[PDB]
Amino acid sequence: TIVIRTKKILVNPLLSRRQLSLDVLHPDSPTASKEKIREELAKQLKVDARNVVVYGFSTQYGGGKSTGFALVYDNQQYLLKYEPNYRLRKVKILGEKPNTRRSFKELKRKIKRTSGKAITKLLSEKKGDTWASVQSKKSDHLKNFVAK
Amino acid sequence: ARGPKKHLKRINAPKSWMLNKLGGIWATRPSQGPHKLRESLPLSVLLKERLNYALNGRDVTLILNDKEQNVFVDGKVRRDKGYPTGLMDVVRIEKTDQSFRILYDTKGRFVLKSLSKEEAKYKLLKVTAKAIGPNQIPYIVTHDSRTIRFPNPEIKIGDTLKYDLVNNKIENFAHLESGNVCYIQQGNNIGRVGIIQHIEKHQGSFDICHVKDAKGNAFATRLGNIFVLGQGKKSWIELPSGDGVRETILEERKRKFSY
RNA sequence: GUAGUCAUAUGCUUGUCUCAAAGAUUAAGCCAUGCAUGUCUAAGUAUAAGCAAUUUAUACAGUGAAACUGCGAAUGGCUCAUUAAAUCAGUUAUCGUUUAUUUGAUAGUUCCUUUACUACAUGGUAUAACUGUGGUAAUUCUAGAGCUAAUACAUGCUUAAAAUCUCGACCCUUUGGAAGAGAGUAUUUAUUAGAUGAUGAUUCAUAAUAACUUUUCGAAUCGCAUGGCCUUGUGCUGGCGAUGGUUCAUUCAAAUUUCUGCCCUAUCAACUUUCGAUGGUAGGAUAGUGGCCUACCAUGGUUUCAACGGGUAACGGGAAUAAGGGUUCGAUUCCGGAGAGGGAGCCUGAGAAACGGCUACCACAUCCAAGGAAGGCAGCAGGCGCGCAAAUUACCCAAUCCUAAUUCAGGGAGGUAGUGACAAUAAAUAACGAUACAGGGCCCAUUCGGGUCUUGUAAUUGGAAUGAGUACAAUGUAAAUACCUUAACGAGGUUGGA
Repeated sequence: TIVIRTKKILVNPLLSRRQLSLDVLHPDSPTASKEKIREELAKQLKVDARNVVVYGFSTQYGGGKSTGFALVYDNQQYLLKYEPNYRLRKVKILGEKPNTRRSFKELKRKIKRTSGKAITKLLSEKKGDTWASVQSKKSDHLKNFVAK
Repeated sequence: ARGPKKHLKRINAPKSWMLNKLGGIWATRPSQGPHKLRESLPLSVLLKERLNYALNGRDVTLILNDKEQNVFVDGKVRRDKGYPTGLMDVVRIEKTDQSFRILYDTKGRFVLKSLSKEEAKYKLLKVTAKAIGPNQIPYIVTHDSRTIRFPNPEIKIGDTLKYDLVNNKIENFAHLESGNVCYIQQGNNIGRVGIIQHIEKHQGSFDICHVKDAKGNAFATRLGNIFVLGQGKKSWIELPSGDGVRETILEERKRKFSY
């Protein structure tokens, strides 16, 4: 199978995590799937898989070696507060990313031309996804998850 | 011009930040603070590119905005993406109790020196101006834009004080005079540390100074660029890159690859 | 002559790889269509379930609607059109000028009414927002009704006596006791400091100092932190920040400012003086320097080192290596003045000669129930045009930068693409091999001689050649992240001469 060598590692107590460079050796098989790399790593570190997030990879011009960077968080409860909204939909935890631009630009249109009376109403119709909403969803992953 | 500038360009941001040329297009513009634009290191630079504790831009936004307080500058808390940490400062990374010196290389790049809980106490201050103000009282001012009340009177304008941050107390100062140790804050010669030889004032509007050091090199710079790192040979703080002394491109080679 | 043109010249048109260019260039042709600087809590304002959305702080939870806020919206960004001018370069501190920004600092003398100081168990208002009543071809319209805020107007004794400042005897030793010694600032001048800071430097300060100034100053903050102190309600305890003010320098600046330098020209000789050409002066402006002007006068002085002056559409020009060489940079102007119909006046403010604020005027120039009621996108694209000349009105703010209020607002930055020989590159894409079968060869300059000898199978072998799909995560446009790089899973069909 694969052979991973961990390369450059820092210790960030601030965001409570350790950052490391990864060098996957797959001489034979094609680039490793982030997923599979996620676990062969968690095993060498001996840490829950979901508390280890791996991002950015490459693949030297045909040679079976891929470089990448990963993250080790101690509390998935920390990981959930720090990681980016986009990395979460990626583990299928946060979800969708609907097209805000267009409509938001159009509401600006109406609102900029009204008095408070209606404005409030309009606002009660701008494409969802509040941050207040992002949190409640983040929170639910919090309680409902426990293990390792 | 329209009013007052407000941004900063990748390309235009000082070589002291050892910045990413390809990077982006801009660069965190230092906030009006204790140190001048060019002579400073905004925190975002300090953690992201320097320490490397942060990374992406939002990484900082967390660190300095997080209700925990992870960054200290001279015994105080800071939460500004670009607080201008300047020369001879002391920065502490709360969550790890890290203590650093904000000092220039020997090649003029901002370097982070690791201090022991010991030096982390004292910080070196250089004297800006000295005059008496309100109700018969004496005031001294430091480069670090420190304003001092009732300071020891044996202190001339171009002095250097040792500061006990813990007690916001002064102790053992030392003016610049033939026979001391110094650090040059900026110039074609910054990052160097030697023995003051003599100070020829020319009054016409610009006095100069000379210096010697380890390999006994001859140095020349304007007073405004001399910072007294100490009195009579003994330096007061641990210097980065060994001793404050740079090598010929020739000496670097022979030391490293031994040619 | 020669052909070639390593001439084009354009004139014919084909795997895989990308550091990746494309209406400044014409006129400084503008706003079709598309489009657009607002904003947050420890933090200032929200209903004793009519913002109200819960939910049961509960005398004010969140929670937000809306507003109030309070902020930026003088930033840029495109634009020489000018401009031969310091424009600009250096090259000036500014004793000559202004200063948010940022800190640092920071502020006892406000009465003393002839303390019902009332009494601060911190004032008054005023308002929205708000419920509503409306209007009108129709407004960022607006009317009239009511509301309520308040970190906004508008304030406002700071007691509990003899306030508090400032000598100090004295002992009484410290707790010092100290007697009784005496008593704040923006705005003015006017003196005196200043012998006893500082400059070369001062009439400098920062002093005072009086006066006398429709003149200031001075946290009716909020936030958690309310548990320690004694009291026992108490008195505190304010902690700590938020929310201020203060002046100084604190960068912010600018803003001057010397000191070198645009093309030519003597066929530039001379120049400049009615008010400036000069000096010098009174003032006044100027925020504040200045003939900048009011004067008032000085006659000034510039100048062949060509001055007056002329003529060069002129908008306009940073890195570093380097025996030698190697090389190269910042990146289509680092630098850096003048436009955003015409004109005018005005606008913000720390902070605009405010482009993208006005007005009003002009002009254009438009909607219309007749009435009124528009409108200036060289910050974009787009069609006309122009008409020389070039890609969808992609993706994201993934960075990294931006603004920005206590967050993670927002960033037309930036980025990402695509398109796209754009300039392109690359230069790598059916052959390796099984056998038979064999005609004799096939070539020559060949005329005949010569050379000698495989050559056809439209015969029978080769690997599970390889290509193309399939998870494959992904350096990865945290979304491009299946399109990359994998990985594999699978998987070969010009000429001439009859």
